[PDB]
Amino acid sequence: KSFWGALEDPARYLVTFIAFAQIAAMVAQYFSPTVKGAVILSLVWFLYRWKTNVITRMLSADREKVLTLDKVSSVGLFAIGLMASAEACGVAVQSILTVGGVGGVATAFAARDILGNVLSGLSMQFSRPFSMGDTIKAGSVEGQVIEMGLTTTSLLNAEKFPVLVPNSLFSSQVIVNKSRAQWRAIASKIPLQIDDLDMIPQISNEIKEMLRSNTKVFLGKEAPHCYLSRVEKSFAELTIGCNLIRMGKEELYNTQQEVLLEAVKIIKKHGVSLGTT
Amino acid sequence: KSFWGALEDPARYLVTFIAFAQIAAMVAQYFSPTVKGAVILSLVWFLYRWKTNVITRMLSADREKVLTLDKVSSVGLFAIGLMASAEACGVAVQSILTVGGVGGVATAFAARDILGNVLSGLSMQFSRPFSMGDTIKAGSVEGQVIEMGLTTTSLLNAEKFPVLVPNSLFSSQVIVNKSRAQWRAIASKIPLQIDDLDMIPQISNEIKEMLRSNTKVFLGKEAPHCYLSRVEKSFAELTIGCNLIRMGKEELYNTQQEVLLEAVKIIKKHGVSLGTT
Amino acid sequence: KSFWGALEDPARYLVTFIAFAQIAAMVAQYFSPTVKGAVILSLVWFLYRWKTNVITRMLSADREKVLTLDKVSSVGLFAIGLMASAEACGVAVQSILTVGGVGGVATAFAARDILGNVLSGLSMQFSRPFSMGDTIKAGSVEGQVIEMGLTTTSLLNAEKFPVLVPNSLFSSQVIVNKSRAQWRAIASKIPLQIDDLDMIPQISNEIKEMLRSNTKVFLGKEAPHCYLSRVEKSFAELTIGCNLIRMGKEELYNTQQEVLLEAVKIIKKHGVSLGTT
Amino acid sequence: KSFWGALEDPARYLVTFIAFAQIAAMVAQYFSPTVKGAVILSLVWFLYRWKTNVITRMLSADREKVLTLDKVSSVGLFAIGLMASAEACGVAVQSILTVGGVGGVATAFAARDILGNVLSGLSMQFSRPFSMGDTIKAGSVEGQVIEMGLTTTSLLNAEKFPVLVPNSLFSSQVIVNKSRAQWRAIASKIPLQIDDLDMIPQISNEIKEMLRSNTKVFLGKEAPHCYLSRVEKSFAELTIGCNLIRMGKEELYNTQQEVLLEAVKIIKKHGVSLGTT
Amino acid sequence: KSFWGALEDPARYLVTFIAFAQIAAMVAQYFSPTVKGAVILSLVWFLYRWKTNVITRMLSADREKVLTLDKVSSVGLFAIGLMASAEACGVAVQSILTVGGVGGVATAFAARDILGNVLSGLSMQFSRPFSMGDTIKAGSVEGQVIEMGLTTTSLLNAEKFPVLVPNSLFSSQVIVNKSRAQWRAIASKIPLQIDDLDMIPQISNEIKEMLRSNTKVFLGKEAPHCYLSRVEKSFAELTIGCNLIRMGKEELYNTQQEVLLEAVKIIKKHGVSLGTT
Amino acid sequence: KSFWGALEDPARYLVTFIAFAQIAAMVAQYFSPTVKGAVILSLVWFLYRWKTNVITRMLSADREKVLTLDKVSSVGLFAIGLMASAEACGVAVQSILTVGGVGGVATAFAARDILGNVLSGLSMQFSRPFSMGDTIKAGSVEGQVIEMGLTTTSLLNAEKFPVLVPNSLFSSQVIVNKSRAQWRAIASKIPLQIDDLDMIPQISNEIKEMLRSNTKVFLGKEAPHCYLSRVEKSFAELTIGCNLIRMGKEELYNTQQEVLLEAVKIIKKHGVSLGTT
Amino acid sequence: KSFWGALEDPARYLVTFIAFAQIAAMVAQYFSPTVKGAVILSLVWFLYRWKTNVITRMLSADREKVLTLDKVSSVGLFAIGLMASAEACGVAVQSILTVGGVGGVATAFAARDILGNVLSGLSMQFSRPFSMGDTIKAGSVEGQVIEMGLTTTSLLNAEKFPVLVPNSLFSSQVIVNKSRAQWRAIASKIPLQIDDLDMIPQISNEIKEMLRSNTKVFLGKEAPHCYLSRVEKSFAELTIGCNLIRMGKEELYNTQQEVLLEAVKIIKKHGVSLGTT
Repeated sequence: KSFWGALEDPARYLVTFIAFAQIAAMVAQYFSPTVKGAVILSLVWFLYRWKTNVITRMLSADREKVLTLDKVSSVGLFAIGLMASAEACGVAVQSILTVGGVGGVATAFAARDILGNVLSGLSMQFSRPFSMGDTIKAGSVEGQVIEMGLTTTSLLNAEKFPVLVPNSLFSSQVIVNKSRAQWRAIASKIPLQIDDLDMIPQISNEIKEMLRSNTKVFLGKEAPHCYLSRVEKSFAELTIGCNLIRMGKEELYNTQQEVLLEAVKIIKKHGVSLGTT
Repeated sequence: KSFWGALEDPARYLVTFIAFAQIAAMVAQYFSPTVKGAVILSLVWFLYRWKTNVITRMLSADREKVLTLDKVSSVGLFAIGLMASAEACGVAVQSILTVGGVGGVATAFAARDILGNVLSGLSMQFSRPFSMGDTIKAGSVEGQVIEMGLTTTSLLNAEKFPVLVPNSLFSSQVIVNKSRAQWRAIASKIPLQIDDLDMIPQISNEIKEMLRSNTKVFLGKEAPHCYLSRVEKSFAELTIGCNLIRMGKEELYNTQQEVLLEAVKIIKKHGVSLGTT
Repeated sequence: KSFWGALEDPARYLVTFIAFAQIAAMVAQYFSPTVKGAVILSLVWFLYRWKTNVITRMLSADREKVLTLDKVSSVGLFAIGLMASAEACGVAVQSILTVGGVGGVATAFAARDILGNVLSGLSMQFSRPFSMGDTIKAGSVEGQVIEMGLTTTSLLNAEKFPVLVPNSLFSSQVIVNKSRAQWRAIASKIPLQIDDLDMIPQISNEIKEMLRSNTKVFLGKEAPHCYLSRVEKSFAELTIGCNLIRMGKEELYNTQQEVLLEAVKIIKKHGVSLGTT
Repeated sequence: KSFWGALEDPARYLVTFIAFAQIAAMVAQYFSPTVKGAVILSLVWFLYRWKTNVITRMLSADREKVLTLDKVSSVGLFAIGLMASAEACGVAVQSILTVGGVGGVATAFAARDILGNVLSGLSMQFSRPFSMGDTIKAGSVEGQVIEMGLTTTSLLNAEKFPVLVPNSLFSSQVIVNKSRAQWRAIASKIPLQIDDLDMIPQISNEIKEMLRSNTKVFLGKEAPHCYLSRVEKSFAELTIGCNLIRMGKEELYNTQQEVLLEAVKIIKKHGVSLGTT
Repeated sequence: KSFWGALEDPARYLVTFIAFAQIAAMVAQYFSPTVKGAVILSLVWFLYRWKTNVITRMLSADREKVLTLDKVSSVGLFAIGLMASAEACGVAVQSILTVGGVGGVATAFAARDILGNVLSGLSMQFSRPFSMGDTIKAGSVEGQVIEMGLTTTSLLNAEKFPVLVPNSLFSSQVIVNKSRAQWRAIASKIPLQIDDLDMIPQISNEIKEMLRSNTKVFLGKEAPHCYLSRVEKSFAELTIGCNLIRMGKEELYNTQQEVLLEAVKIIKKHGVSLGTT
Repeated sequence: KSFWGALEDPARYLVTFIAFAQIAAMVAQYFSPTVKGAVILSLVWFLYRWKTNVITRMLSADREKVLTLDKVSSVGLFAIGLMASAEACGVAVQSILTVGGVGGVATAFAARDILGNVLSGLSMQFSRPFSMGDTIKAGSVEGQVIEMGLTTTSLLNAEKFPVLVPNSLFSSQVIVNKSRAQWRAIASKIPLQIDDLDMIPQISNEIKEMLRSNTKVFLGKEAPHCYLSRVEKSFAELTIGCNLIRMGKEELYNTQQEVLLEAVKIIKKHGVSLGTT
Repeated sequence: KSFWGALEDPARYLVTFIAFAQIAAMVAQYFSPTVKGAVILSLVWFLYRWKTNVITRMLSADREKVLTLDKVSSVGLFAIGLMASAEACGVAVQSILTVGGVGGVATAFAARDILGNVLSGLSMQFSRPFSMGDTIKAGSVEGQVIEMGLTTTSLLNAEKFPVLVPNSLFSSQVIVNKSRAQWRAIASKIPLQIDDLDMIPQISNEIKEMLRSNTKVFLGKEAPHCYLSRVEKSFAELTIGCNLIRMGKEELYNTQQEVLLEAVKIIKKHGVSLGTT
């Protein structure tokens, strides 16, 4: 019915058997082998009793999970009981133990991925690299964290599909956390159709002035830049960039578009025109 | 005929032999080695009897499977019986045990893929990452789940061919579940042949208005966007995008086409024309 | 001459020697070491006798195979006999056993590919992923199965060359079975030179009607689609697709060509013309 | 309450039990097995007492970390206590020890990444390859170091997102330290539309003169170069380059732009014009 | 001088020593350790004698090979003799045996490639995937087999250079045998500049007729095909293909050229012209 | 204070204890276990004393290094002392030894990279593949050697940044030494716009003459070449090349430019003009 | 001074000590442990004496090599002596032996690359795949062999730089030997601007005639070919090829150029002109 009976029955059988053997030998002397064999077999029987009670208790309340647990536990208990009984009796100890050891190492390397996922889930439970809702990028996958488990994490990627990442990928690869950034950084390239480069400095400086006179820029770390990155026949390329304050994602788009339009306005104000890549 | 006879014949032979040896020694004292050897050899004979009964019982009802099982089980039983008998007799114990151990580890690493498939099938039976009929994408393969087994999963890919994925690929790679998405997300890029960028804001805003005034859009998480992503000589690129409600797959196509046509209509309404990439 | 003589010569020599030793000790007491040494050496001699009889029997009927088997078996038997004799005598047991164990693990990892091929051949004999004549695609190779063995499969690829695939590639990679598909799926893209997109809906719908009014289409799972996938200056791209009934391979080509010609006919009927990618 | 009580309670119980057993045997002689069993069980109980005191002491002041530590430590202590008690009693020693050993090697290979990160963090604590604030580039990631830990380093990449690099990547890959450079090096390519190559030497020399007559160049290691790297119909390519003094990052951009404009000025002074790649 | 002397010198020394020790102990009793030590040391001396005789016999007839064999065999014999003598004497048995075991496993993993080549050479000696003269393609290499060895195969590649392929590449990769094909297969693509697609069927059918009315085609497996694979503005692409009888390599070229010219003739007969990709 | 006291305190305690036990047993006989336990515990205490003296001596003169060494050494000493004391007492020997062994192999595989770097640093100390100042190229990195250590080498790459290469990369990859070359080799390709190829020989020969009549060419190994590598409509490509004497890096550039200009001069002298790729 | 003294000092000390102990026990009986300890410690001292003599002898004649050898040998000897002395005394045998074994396997896997290089150098000393001066191509590297060692080979690549290839790359990869070819093979492609393909056969045949009437062609294996590989609007591509006799490298260039010019001459003789790819 419970653990109490599942113990009491084998315990009373074992005490009965050892008390029988004691007065079977007192009034040919292999008390130790038989007593150890009885202890091993009774303990195996008690473990079987407890296992059946528990997964019968679990099915008296997620059901094929209970059947899989029952089958796997019966396999494991049969293996352990066979090894321990062959060692208690003394018949073919090293042979059966070697078989069991090579089976154990087969199973232990075959299960390196499940164990990796579990151990990496725990390691992530210690050094939290992200939290629920953060937009992360792990190797090839990227999206919003929607579930954190012990063997897998669940993301929502750019097409808004739920992705399932095994937790052993967060220990061997770098993790980008797009939700903990305190300032953003934009950079673009504008092509110019220009032959009189004598006004590439002026334009450049003016643009930088515009980027410092713009709200939503961050002048704390790096200054806005706009330099000539390559030249060619009636062609030039300006590389613009700046840092922006911590903003949303529609405001980032609006600021990018606004900076680009103001830059092209400054460029066309000096009589220059855009080039063709 | 059954397990009962397959046991009683060796059990009665063993009891006969040990009862013979007892009164062969009472009225030179190696009772333990001979008795352990008899137990080992009788147990091997009983296992052979039971194996033959079972795969003769299985062939008295998927036939080359039974022959393969018979051959593999005979190989394994010969190995185990040789090891155990050499250990019971005492002749070249460690030599034969070392040979058997290196053979076991050869077989145990050679079989890492079959064991990986089985263990990953069980792990998937616990944490179900998909179900029958779901459209998944696992690494390089993608399609509709049509069969779930213990060592392989079966998909139907985009050309409508049945693919057979070993289950050890669902533990080391990310799984995208296209059938559990609750809203979709579309994004496109429109090129414009424009020289007066002074109307890129207006157009943009108008398009966004259109995407919010459209049924089948999802305004719960992110707002529709339409920003200028790159500019060039008489050329510009608008990046449009939005989220859509949970819809089928022909309605997704229809909505994409409709959004694209309405956007081009708004663009041409402002006197702008499409560009050429 | 046979197994009978190959056994009764060493068996009679061993019985003679142990009967000699018994009355050599009865009328200095190392009966056990000498008897175990005699058993080991006689058993090694009997195994040599049986091996020579068998591969002499095999060469009295595929000949360099027999010579290779003879050489490999003599190597293995020399190794096993040396280990067992050094353990029976008692001279340098652990040294020679360690040498033999490191040689065994060298050979057991050096042979991981042959063992992988054999074990994967058996695993495929259980869960048959294809049969003789099927057109499969395994990773980088594809063709018609023309032979199925235990360590290799033989295909006929697209250039009609016989390919030899090691069977350990069918356990770590996905297998596409092009011969078990129950319906096909075609998809194409048509470019249009169009400036009045006001007739992209009509055309689209008409094409879909054509794909549903065509025999050899499969309306069981997905509906035919034809949507606008990208637009550009006097340019548009229609993505067409449908499912087809289970057909041959020349009928699939004919149906593709027919669908393409009918689609272009519908397109040109509305005054539109094809574009240039 | 503390370690003192957590020790004295089991120590006094053990001393009581061994003093009982001594006069239980003096006035059947298995003093050693029972005494060793009592020592093992008392030590396991004391370790449990100390563990509960410590992680109860830690929760009487970063809380789910304490719960995870408690669970992991209870798992480990149960494993160790089971092994040691089965070895003290003598029941199924080698079986349980083999099970525990294969479980230990499973866990020890499953945890190769966490251990790699920790050991590489220590190795980096010895041979410091960078410090806080340095701009490093490790394999595929690059940015400013913002945090240095034992199992992970934190960077700020080019988009100004915090990246989390596992410390086992700094032992197998090269690390570029962009903050310890003492002089910079610029190099560019200018295309020329030229048919009279008889003035490619002159131009070249003049440009080099310009690069040596420029402040912010470093003439300590290598001389400025400007050579003809490829020629073609009315086309040529000059490869320019030099070293610059240790400067900031906006001054590097300004110097690049200035050198490029001066070079194009020299080129156009000789009647040559820029070409088109 | 020979094996006879190399044995009867150590054998007579050993018999002399054991006969001395027997009457040294009969008229302090460590007969077994000294006798086993004498047997081990005499056997090591005999092995040294035999090794020197053999590689002196081999150098009395490919010479640096003999010197390398001598050095390697002396290294191995020193290792084995040191282990066995330390185990016979009894001084630091487990220490020296552990050193020797870790050295053996170092050497056994360092030599995984040589052993792989040898074992794969034997496996290829059983399942012959090609023979001398066959044109094979193994992974990245392709050419005519000009030599087959035990650790390497020799090919002649397309530039007519001798390539040396390690035999462990024929067990992990697929092998294409270009010399066992029984029929060939050609396929080509012809671009057409056509606006009236109303004659794409006719042309197609005619071409197929031409491919069936041609000798050197194989109508046993698949029928000749010619279908429209893609269309575009005044552009179309016909995909032609067929099987050819088993022919040489200059006849294959001639047949390809002939089929291509006849197809273009049929195409231009219908007033169509070739297009431009 | 020193090693002398750190030894003579535990040595005198141990001698006192064994002299006590001797006359505690002479006037119940477990002299060996208690004496071995005392030796082990005294030796552990002495090692602790010596460790504390040394890293207190090192901190009485590169400080966090000393703290890390102290912590790591205390961890290691606790592990070793626990193992040795549990083995001396006799309580749970095999259990604790198995735990320690699996921990040791965990740490020994987790530290394969640090050990690889150290062993490869030593191997490089024997077979010196470069020296300080040499310009090397190792796999993906290239630059001037600026520091050679035991676990890492330091380079200065093309952008003049200090790179830190782990020394385990110089044992698995090829190393190019750009500072030990004794002659250089240049090769270029010139396109020609030519329709009368009847003067491609002449030009070619003339160019070769020019390359042999030029100082700074090396006529010791290979002769200068200039051949026609591909032809096309009014287009041809000449592939030129030669060896140059051992020269600097600005002279190599000057020689390349000079050879290119002289070749184009010879080409235009024959009425040919350059083509357009 | 030499090996003689380095042996006769420890040998005389050991004989003195055992002769002392014998009459210390004759007129408490632990002769075996003390004698084995004395033998082990004397042997360790003798090995230290011999090591110091040898590397003092080597430094009395490539010097930092001797210091590295001295340090490494002292480390190894300390390890071996500690293990053997702890095993002779009997204090913490299995603990120290386990520590030493895990250290040995750490070092034995950390040194897999050095051992691979050495073993592959020996394997190459047996099956010589090239000799000094041969032009080989191993994987990604190619050049002339300029030095052959035991752990590395030295090449001279195409830029005439000395490359250093680890010898473990010649066992896992294919080796192309450009210096053992007996005939060469050239192949080229000529584009034609042709609309009347009725003269593609004639031209083709004529070209082949030219390739058979040319000296320096090899008509032993394959016949010269020239076939039409692809056609297009006013465009065709002829694929030419042949085998050439064993020639140098400037004669190969001359023959290529000559064949190309003669082919273009034949092509233009038939009124055809070259096309434009």
